[PDB]
Amino acid sequence: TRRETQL
Amino acid sequence: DSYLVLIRITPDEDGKFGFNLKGGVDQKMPLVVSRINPESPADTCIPKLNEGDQIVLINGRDISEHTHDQVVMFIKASRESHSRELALVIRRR
Repeated sequence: TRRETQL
Repeated sequence: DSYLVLIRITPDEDGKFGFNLKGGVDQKMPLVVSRINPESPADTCIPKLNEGDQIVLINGRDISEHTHDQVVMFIKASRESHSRELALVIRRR
């Protein structure tokens, strides 16, 4: 669903 | 109330900065740091990045109308750039 992105 | 901080981060050996992003125009939420990875470049520079920081500018680019994936590509591109450095302007409560 809702986005969480590691960078 | 709130204030602006300019955080300069250079990436580590894996090309990572050490934070997590949520938000974007395609999500119905502002662009905010949802995690600081401890001891990472984001955590150790001075000033440093905090969880809950609202991203305002990325290398001077206004991002309030970009998608999550666009903001991610902008951050990844600062790596192989002029100074290898990522400049973030964030709003902090």
